[PDB]
Amino acid sequence: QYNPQPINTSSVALNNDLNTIVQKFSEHYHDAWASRKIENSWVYGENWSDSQKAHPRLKPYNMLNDYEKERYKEPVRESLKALLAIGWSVEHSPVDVVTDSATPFNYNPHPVDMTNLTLSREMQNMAERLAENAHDIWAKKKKEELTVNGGGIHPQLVPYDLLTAAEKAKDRERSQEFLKYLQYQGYKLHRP
Ligand SMILES: [Cl-]
Ligand SMILES: [Cl-]
Repeated sequence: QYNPQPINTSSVALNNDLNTIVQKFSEHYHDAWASRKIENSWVYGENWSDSQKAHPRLKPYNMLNDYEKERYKEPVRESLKALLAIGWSVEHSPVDVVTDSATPFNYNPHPVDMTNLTLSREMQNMAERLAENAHDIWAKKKKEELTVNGGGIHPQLVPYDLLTAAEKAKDRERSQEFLKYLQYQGYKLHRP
């Protein structure tokens, strides 16, 4: 069938340096996410609405609650722990009016643009492994949720390789951008 089994991260604990890079990427990625949502005509609203394209997380990072910040930090932290777990080493060595009208918070996100940075084929492969792991983490949690509530189904409870590209996009994009951001910030990833 499908038995999601995330990477075993036993013993792996992030030190202050790697917690800091998780924090800095999370803030960067929030601004990249907000920039994309605003480009796609989303606006801030107190309650999330898919139909009305209103999103409560469309605020400056420092106005987010801890739940909101963890939407970024949790999967990023887990992807970094998974990389370490499988033996990789991590060496730290004008304002447009319609853009501004998307929120009442004078928020014009301008994250660093890493579209001109490239990833080796090896790092592209690693981003796919980390995205698959994010999917397995989600799937294991979802199966637990369904089972304790007496059963049920979910259309994305299939192996990562059976998801469509569109289904894979959120996790793939996060890991690709994280690996670019590590590169940008002067980290070197070394294979086992
Ligand atoms: Cl430390
Ligand atoms: Cl923070």
